[PDB]
Amino acid sequence: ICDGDTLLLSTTASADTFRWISPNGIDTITTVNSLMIVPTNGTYYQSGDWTLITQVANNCPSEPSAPSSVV
Amino acid sequence: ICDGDTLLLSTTASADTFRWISPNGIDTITTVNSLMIVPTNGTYYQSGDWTLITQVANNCPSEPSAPSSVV
Repeated sequence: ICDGDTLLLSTTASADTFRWISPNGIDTITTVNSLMIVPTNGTYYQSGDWTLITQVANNCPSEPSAPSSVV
Repeated sequence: ICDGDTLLLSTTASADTFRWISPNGIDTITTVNSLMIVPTNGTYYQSGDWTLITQVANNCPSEPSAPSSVV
């Protein structure tokens, strides 16, 4: 990703509480299978290994996804 | 596979419910030991590691096949 390119993290899962976990340790939560990270966002527009934990119509988290590398 | 080349995934198994699993996490089901993926199919015409789970005259899935890499 170049410095001016929006970072889009996404999944194949249908779920609630899709919690995207940043390489810095920042846990951000959405309702859709996508997280849009704006290039000016200094805490999420990072590069490294990202993971995802989700829930489906319940309060039980998914097994975390294998981390994936963002460049 | 070049961009204009049809992707054909196939097996040696005789089975029912041959479920082909895409690298994106998309589970598609056929009745024959073959899956034809058209070059314009943006969700299945991917490259990566694919696996297969099958059933034989029953409701019990096979042990998943070793993933194979599509280029």
